[PDB]
Amino acid sequence: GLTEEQRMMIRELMDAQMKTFDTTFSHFKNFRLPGVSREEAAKWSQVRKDLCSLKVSLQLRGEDGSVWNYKPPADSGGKEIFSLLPHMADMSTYMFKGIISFAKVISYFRDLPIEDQISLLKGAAFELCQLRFNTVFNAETGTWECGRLSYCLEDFQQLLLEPMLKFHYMLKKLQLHEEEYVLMQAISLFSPDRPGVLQHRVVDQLQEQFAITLKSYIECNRPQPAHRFLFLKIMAMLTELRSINAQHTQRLLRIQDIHPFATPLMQELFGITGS
Amino acid sequence: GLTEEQRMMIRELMDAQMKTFDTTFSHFKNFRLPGVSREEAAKWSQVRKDLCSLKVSLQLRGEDGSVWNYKPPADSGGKEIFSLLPHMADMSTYMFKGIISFAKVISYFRDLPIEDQISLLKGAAFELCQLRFNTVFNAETGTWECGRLSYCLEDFQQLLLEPMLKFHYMLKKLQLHEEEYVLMQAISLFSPDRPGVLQHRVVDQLQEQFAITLKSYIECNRPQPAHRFLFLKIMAMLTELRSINAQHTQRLLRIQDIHPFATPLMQELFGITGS
Repeated sequence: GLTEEQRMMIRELMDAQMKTFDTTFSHFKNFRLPGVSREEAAKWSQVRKDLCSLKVSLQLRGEDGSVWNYKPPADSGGKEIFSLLPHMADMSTYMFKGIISFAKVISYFRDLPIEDQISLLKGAAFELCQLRFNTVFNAETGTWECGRLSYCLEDFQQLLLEPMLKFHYMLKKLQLHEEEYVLMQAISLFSPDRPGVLQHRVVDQLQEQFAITLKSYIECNRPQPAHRFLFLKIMAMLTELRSINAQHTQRLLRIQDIHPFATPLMQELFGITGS
Repeated sequence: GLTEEQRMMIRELMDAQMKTFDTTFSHFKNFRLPGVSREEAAKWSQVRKDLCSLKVSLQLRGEDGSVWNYKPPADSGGKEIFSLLPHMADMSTYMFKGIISFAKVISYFRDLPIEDQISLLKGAAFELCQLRFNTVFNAETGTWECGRLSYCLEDFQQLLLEPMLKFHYMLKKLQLHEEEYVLMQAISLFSPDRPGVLQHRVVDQLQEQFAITLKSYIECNRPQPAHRFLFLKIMAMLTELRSINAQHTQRLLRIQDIHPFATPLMQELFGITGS
């Protein structure tokens, strides 16, 4: 079974998740909404391809019972493709704060040197955000249900070609427990190979314990023949999520280069100096 | 056939309509939108009944191709029933300006004394607004198509019980010409019996000429057995519209009494002194 140290480990992660994950998105407010050469040319063609990869409609359920719903414009070769960026930036900023709060609560993260905490956060923040959003993703309707907010994917099997969307569908299919999600966040956060990490003899030993715990958890609570190699499937997903993380980092920097949108917190995380 | 003076008459009304009716609602902007005792008690019960009589959903077509759509809240015994009032006030204010511009262009209206112009406008502005909105009303879908804006009625035959809605459906059924609409506006505007009218020996003779012209127009351009007594049907509608005008005046004053919403122009037209 799980050792004591492993039980303590899961308990603290679950506790950090409980304190820092606003699953109802109640405190996400004041967000913005869509209003009512040769080198540069190739930049826009790539930027355009970057944005049309994930098109979502947007719904606001009001506390009174009212419903606002937004349908995005079609690509007509203009700046209409940038309409949902300020809102998306506000949502990700809100999520980043939750992730940062998640890390700071954890003892294994507190005891790390401050320069490594920042390095680890910069490298895994996006990955932890995606892991948290998978928990509220509805694979039956292709919708991220975020409290009063919904993000429904726009119209089939060709949508599953986008690596980000394929990841959410495949991860949802595994039907993970809350403990297994928060362990994935831990393993991703304590990746010893983010750019700038110093105490990576320490971080690597920490990450190995989180993986061992996850493997031990599955073996104790999942005897079904449908959950064989589940641990290895999860670890393969984390590797894919890291790939997706690198893909999106380049996407954002290209978009930001021709059409600024990143919030101060986003700039800090993605190393933008503002100069 | 039509006399010369009658031809001149229709020409000037059509010209005034062409200049002051923004049928595409292009210049209607900066409007507000729904956000994201024993005596008083009976006041609210009446006010609540006044508001639920005409419930509409609201659509914004963006110039980029985007679509915002708003579903109103259900009546839950709170101030949620006042959500669409600021927007409605901005639309009616925009319409009133069009009607005022319509009147000032007309020579028969210019030559009236200034104290009678105000009196006539205060008494007929709402009626002329309704006449203009009937021209953009879609009876097949129960929707007022106002350029990039739509106002669709909320879900049957019981909706036809509301006098305002019954008026729009019945007037639309007559399939009037543009000339016949603008003549209805004239007859309504030059009603000699608005409160405060002085030169009503003059206004009455003016109104009679507009009616005679309308009757003459129909007899010259509508020989079909389906348009028999059409003139009399129209005149009966104008009488009903006057009734509806009085009904809505009381509605507004009750709502305004417990929940202020009227714009400065609306206050001026409905005699509110701001004191």
